[PDB]
Amino acid sequence: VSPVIATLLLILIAVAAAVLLYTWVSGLSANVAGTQVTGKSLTLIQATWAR
Amino acid sequence: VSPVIATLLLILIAVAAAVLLYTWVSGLSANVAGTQVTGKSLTLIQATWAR
Repeated sequence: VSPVIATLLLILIAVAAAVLLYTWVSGLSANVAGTQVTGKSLTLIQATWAR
Repeated sequence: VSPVIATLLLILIAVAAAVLLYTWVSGLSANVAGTQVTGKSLTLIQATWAR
């Protein structure tokens, strides 16, 4: 009755690993920060200097 | 359990190559020299000659 018991334990193992892959994949996603785009250059109201 | 292990190694591979594309693209940019525009023609103060 060896084959019958062997097959059962193998089925359970592969199911558990697949579900674990899902959690890891989805957690991996939506895990990217990125950047902001600086606005257009600031208009120059004045440039001057003093002592 | 073949599919489960196969998929994992494939995910990692594609992620690594994408990040490498980014470094190469950004390094490629801002890598253009260009030119200067020579000023307006120089005014002629004098034209002359001697022996």
